[PDB]
Amino acid sequence: STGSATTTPIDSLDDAYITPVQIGTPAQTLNLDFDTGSSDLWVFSSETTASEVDGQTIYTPSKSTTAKLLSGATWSISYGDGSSSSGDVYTDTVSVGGLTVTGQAVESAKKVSSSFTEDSTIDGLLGLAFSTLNTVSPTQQKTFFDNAKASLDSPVFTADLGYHAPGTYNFGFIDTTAYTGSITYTAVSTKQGFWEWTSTGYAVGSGTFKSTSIDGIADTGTTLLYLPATVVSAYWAQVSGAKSSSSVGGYVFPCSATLPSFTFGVGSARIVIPGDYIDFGPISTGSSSCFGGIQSSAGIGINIFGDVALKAAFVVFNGATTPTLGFASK
Repeated sequence: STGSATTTPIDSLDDAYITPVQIGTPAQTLNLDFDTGSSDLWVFSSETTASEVDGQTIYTPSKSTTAKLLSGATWSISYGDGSSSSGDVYTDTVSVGGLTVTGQAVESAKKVSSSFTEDSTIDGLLGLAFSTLNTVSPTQQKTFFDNAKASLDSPVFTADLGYHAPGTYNFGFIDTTAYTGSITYTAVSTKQGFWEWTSTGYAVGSGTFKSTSIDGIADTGTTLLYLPATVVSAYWAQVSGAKSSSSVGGYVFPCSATLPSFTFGVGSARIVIPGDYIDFGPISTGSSSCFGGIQSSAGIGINIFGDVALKAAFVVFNGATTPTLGFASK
């Protein structure tokens, strides 16, 4: 089997991407944030505290003939940005782009934090990191990808995120028309439960490439690119007027600037992030100070190749017995 679904930016800044997912029988379609940095599939639901729902589409398990309460199971998750959610668990049929998993754990939110409530476009998350990070207790549950694996033609999924445009998540096959040149594969450590890999270095604009190992994670659920302070300083030093602002919470730059590109290494290959991808617009409505798309990972404790980086590439998440990551230009 295979699946193919279009993923769409939630806003004009590509702050996140939503992908339609069918849950239950008859289908209830919710728009989920596919997140390679976590491992819970959770949804706004008929059980979610009413004051915490603001425009989202909810899953109602009582209207699904295939829903079953997973008795005694609860879940609770906290993300790197300080957001959180928790609830109980059903199993139900879940389909993504034509690919169906029966008996998928669907984590029903009883509580969500304010940032989820305030985002009317995101009806939940579909985690695609390794199942060892799944938060269901007392019986840990598998991700959609882990459950689908045995049925998939090939044990892979691919992320092809658009810049200010729709893109695609594919399951079970590699679309050879979706990228240019070759795919370069690189080793993954699953020790922390992430798609963790090591970049071979970076360049700023037309500058010389610096060979240096940068460990980090491929995370579709993180908007920006978070890298060591040395790297980030080297980047923003090339933008007149750029500075790190503690009041704003990162690097800002004059909205009048044209940003340089940023290149990252994948083995001997190179992925170029165009300057425009790094512009996240005014810090507040009407401001001439713009928020940078490359930020320091200092104090996060991990480097994160988020959407800013991933959208510049066609990315293969290879879930074979020894997992790997592939990157191609496109």
